[PDB]
Amino acid sequence: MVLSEGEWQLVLHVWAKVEADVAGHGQDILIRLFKSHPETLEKFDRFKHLKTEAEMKASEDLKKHGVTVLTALGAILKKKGHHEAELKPLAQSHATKHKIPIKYVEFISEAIIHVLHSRHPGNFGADAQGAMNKALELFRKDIAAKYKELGYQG
Ligand code: HEM
Repeated sequence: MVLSEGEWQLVLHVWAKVEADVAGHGQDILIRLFKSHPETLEKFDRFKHLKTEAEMKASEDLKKHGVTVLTALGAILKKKGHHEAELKPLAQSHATKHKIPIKYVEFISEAIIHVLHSRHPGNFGADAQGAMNKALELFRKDIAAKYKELGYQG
């Protein structure tokens, strides 16, 4: 797939607002994932033990991991589709070391969309949401293709 420049501008305009508070957004997204799809917490040996939303909110390690996730994602989005080099080591660790199925990448995509809609309603109307969904679909398709090349396709 290919996004148009106008689609990329919608994506990078709301992302610019996200970057005003990377740690806050990172925490909101991971907590939303774990609340909506509890099975995903089981892939994180580091976080597995946390029982409640309050415990998640108070975890400094979970907040640090949120910053890592969004910084990596932001670097990929800023490439506007030219992300083959950035994607390779991410696909390799998530297929081979962490063993993350593509369905769970769909689940975090949903979580990102929910948080942006909640925090940025004026910059995340229907057309901006459609553009962000397309950007995340492009990411998912490319990571799936790399999974298959690597021997997982899970
Ligand atoms: C937007 C999609 C994602 C991005 C950008 C992302 C990015 C990252 C990065 C940069 C790391 C650290 C370096 C590495 O190990 O590759 C990491 C670690 C990890 N990711 Fe992801 N990730 C994504 C989705 C997921 C999903 C959906 C899951 C599981 C449901 C997941 C599970 C893990 C685990 C288990 C680790 C290791 C955590 C630890 O340090 O104990 N990732 N991820």
